[PDB]
Amino acid sequence: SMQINLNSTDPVPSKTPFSVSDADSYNKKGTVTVYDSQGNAHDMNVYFVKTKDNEWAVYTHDSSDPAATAPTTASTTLKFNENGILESGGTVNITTGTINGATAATFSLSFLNSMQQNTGANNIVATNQNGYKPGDLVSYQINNDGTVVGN
Amino acid sequence: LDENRNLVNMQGMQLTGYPATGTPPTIQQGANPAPITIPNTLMAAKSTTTASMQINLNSTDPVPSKTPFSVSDADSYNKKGTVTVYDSQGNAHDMNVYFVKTKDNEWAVYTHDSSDPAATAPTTASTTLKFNENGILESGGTVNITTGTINGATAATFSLSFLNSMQQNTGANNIVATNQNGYKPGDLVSYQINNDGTVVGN
Amino acid sequence: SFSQAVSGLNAAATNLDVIGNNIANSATYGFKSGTASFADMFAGSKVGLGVKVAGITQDFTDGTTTNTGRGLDVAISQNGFFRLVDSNGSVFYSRNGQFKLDENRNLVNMQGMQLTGYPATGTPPTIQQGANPAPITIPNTLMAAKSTTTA
Amino acid sequence: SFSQAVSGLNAAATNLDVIGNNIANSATYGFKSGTASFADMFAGSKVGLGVKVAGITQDFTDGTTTNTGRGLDVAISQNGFFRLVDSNGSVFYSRNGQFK
Amino acid sequence: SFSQAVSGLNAAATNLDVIGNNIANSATYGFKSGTASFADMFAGSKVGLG
Amino acid sequence: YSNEQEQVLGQIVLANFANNEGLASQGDNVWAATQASGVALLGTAGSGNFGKLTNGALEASNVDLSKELVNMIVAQRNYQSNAQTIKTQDQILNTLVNL
Amino acid sequence: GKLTNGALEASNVDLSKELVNMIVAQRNYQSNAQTIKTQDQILNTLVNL
Amino acid sequence: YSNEQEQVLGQIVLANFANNEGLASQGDNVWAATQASGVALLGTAGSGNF
Amino acid sequence: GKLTNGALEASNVDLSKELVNMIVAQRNYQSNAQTIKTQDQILNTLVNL
Repeated sequence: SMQINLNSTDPVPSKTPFSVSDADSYNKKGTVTVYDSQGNAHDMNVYFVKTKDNEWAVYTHDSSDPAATAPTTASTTLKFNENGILESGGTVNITTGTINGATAATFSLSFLNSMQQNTGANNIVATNQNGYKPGDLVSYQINNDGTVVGN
Repeated sequence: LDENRNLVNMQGMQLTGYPATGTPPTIQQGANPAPITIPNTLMAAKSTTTASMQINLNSTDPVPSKTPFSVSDADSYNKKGTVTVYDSQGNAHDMNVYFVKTKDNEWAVYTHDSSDPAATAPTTASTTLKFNENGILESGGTVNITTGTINGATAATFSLSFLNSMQQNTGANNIVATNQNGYKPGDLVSYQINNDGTVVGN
Repeated sequence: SFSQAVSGLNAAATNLDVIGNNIANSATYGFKSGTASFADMFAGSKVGLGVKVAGITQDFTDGTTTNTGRGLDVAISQNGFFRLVDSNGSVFYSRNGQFKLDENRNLVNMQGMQLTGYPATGTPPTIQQGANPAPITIPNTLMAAKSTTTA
Repeated sequence: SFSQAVSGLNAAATNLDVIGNNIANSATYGFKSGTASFADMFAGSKVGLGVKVAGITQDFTDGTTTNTGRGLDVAISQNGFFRLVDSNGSVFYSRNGQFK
Repeated sequence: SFSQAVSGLNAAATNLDVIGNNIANSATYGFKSGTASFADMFAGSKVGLG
Repeated sequence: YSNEQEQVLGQIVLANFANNEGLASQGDNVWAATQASGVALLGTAGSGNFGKLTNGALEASNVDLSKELVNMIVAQRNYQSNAQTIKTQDQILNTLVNL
Repeated sequence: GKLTNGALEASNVDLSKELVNMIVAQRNYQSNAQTIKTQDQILNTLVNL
Repeated sequence: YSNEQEQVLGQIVLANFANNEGLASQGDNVWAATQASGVALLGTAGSGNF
Repeated sequence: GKLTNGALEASNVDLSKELVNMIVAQRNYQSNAQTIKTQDQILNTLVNL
C-alpha cells in the first residue's frame, strides 16, 4: 500500500516518453522494498507522471534486478475526481523480477486513500507491505494482556 | 500520546471526552464521552462559500478618465483589490475586484479571476455599490461570484459581501478587511490543550 | 507489613538514581533528562499496600545551541531525530550531532554508527528523496567531466 | 546507585583534564584544542545507568599565523600535515613548522 | 543557565577580536572593515536562551 | 571540487515519532524505536513537521543543575522518612517478639 | 593548503572559552560530589537502622 | 606488528543458554553447563542473540 | 619505549578516584559488620530460649 499526496498545479513533464534515466520525464519517484519467496529484497520504484489534470500514469520498475526489462507501458492510471478524491485505478497487480533464480513475487499494489489537491509538493504520506525476510529470535516478553510475544 | 494517537495516562488508560463532529467540527455535548484521539489525517481543503471585503472609500475621487474599462490599464479604474479564494482541490483563485466611480456615491465593482489564464476580462458591471448620504452602504452589498475552472477542479461559487463599507472624506481607497472561509490542505504541525479542556490541532 | 515501607524506599532510591544520572550526563550533547513517575498499588483493602514506579519519562525539550563550530557538527532544532545504522543493519535514532568521517570516508559519530540519508545517483547526481535511506559517503575519487551539450 | 554518580564524577574530571591540557597549551605552535564528548550508558532498564566519555575530539581549525623572521620556519595554511620520520623509520605527522 | 552567559561572553569576545583586527589593519590598502551580526537564540521556552 | 563545480553526495534524513516518550534509550546517546513509540516517519529538515538544521553548532543537554540539586535534597528527605517508617515497624516487631 | 614561509601556525586555544568551560566543569563536579554525599547519607541512614 | 600490517589471532566466542537460571554455579565467578540449562549455543558478538 | 633524560615518571594514583573508592569500601565494610551483628542477634535469641 502506498498513500501519496499529489499537487494539482504540477505542469506536465516535457520529455516524452518516460525514461528512468531522465529526471525531467516524470513528476515523482517513490520506493517500496518488498521481499520474495526466498527473502531477497526488491526495491520497486514507482513513478508518477501527470498526463492531464485529474490523470496520473504510474510506472513500476525493479531496482534490484539487473535483468529487469525497461518499462515501456504505463502500469496503471490514477484518476482523481474534482474534489481531489481517488476514483479509479488505485489497485494494480504487479510482478517483480527474478534474482539468482528466486521465484518472483506477484503482489497487489494499492494507492488507496491517495489524494490530489493543492499541497506544497508531491509527498508520500505512507508506504507499507506485508512481506519480510528471515528472522532470528532476539528476545521474548509477556505483555499486559498475557500474550507472549517473541521479537 | 500513544502509538494509536490516543491520549492515555502512564498506565495506558485512555482519556475520555466529548468528540467533535461535523464540518467545521464542533464539540457536540449531547453525546456520550469517547476516547480522545489525535490523528495525522491530512486536513482536506474547503472551497469558499462566503467572502467579505470591508473597504472605506474617498468622496473626492474623480471619475475614471479613460472609458471604457480595461483590466490592463491602471488609469481606467479607481481601485483594485485582491482576495484569495479556494476551490474543491484547494487551488488559489485570486479574485481582483475593481472599483470605478460612476456617479456621486455610486461605485461599480467588477470581479475578475486572475489565476485562470483563459478567463475573459469582464466587460459588464458585476455589482453597483450605492452609498447613502454619509458612507452608510445603501444597497448592492452582496453578490454571487463564480470562480473559473482551473486544473480540473470544481469551480467554487460564493457570496461576496461588502457589508459595513463606508464612503466618506477618507484620504484614499484602501482595503480594511478581507475574509473567506476556504483553506488549502494542511498537515498536522502541533497539538495543544486549552484551559477549557478543548484539544486543538494546529 | 514492610510491604509499603520497602516499596517507598525503592521508589525513593529510583528517583535519587534518576536525579544522579541527570546530574552526571549534564554535559552530554544530545541528552534528555528523565523523571520517574510513581503510582500507588491499592489491592482490595483500603490500607494502601504501597507505591510503584509506573515508568521513567524523558523530557524532550530542545537544549541550548552552542556554536562549537566544527563543520561536521550539526545541531537539530524543534522536532526530528538523526538516523543511524550499526554494523549489523539495525536502525537507531539520536539527537547528538557530533559527526566525523572514518577511514572508509563514512559519516559516523563518536561510536562509529553510520549516519544515513537519501543518497544521490546519476550524472549529474540528484538527491533520491524516495530511495530508501542509505549510509552517506564522501568519496575522494576525481570527478569526471561532462562534454558540452547545451550553451 | 553509586555507579551513576561515580561515572558523572569521572566524566567531569576528564572534561577538566581536557580543559587543563588546553589551557596549559595555549602557547604552543601547531597545537590543536581538544574537547571531551560524553555519552550515556542506558542498558535495558530505563534508570539511566550513567555517563561515559565517548572520546576526545581535536579541533583542527587553522590558527593565527605569527611571523618570526627565521628562514626555516614555515606554516601550513588550510589543510595539510608535515610528514616526519624518526630514528626507527616510523612515520609521524605534525602541524608545527619549527625546523633546524 | 551557564550557557546564556557563555554565549554572551563568546559574542563579546568575537566583537572584541573583530575590532582588534580592524585596528590592526588601520594601514592596509584595499582593506574593508568587518562587523559582527548578533541574533538571539530563543528555543521553545520564553526565557530566550542566548 | 577544484573545477569550479560542486556535487551533491546525500541528504540527511530526519525521523519523527508519534510518541517521543515511547523511545527506549539504548545508551551512547542513542534511541531505538519500539512498539510503544510506533514506526518512524521519515522526512527532510524544514519540510513537513521537521525543524531545520543549524550548522557548526551542537545541541547541549537540557539538564538544569539547580533543579537537580533541589530534587536530590527532597528525594533524600523522602528516603530518610521511609527509613524512619522501616525503623518504626522494626521496633513494633521487636516489641511483639519480646513479649 | 599553501605553505607560508617565515612564520608559524599558533595554537587555536582561546583562553576565555577555556576559563568559562573550567568554571562550568568545576560546578558540574561539585554537583556530582553533592550527589555522592546524598547517597552516602542514604546508606548511613539505612545502616543505622 | 612493526611491518605496518596487522594480523588476526582469533575471535572470542560467546555462549547463550536456553535457561540461564539453570546454570550450576561453580564459584570463582564461573558457571557450568547442566541439563537444566541445556546445551550452550555458540556464536559471535553482536549477532543473533548475543 | 624511548628514554627521556632529566625527567621522572610520577605515580599513576589519582586521589579523587581513590577517595571515592574509600567511601564505597567503607560502606561495604559497614554493611558486612551489620550482617555480623544480625547473625549475632540470631544466635542470641536462639540461646536465650
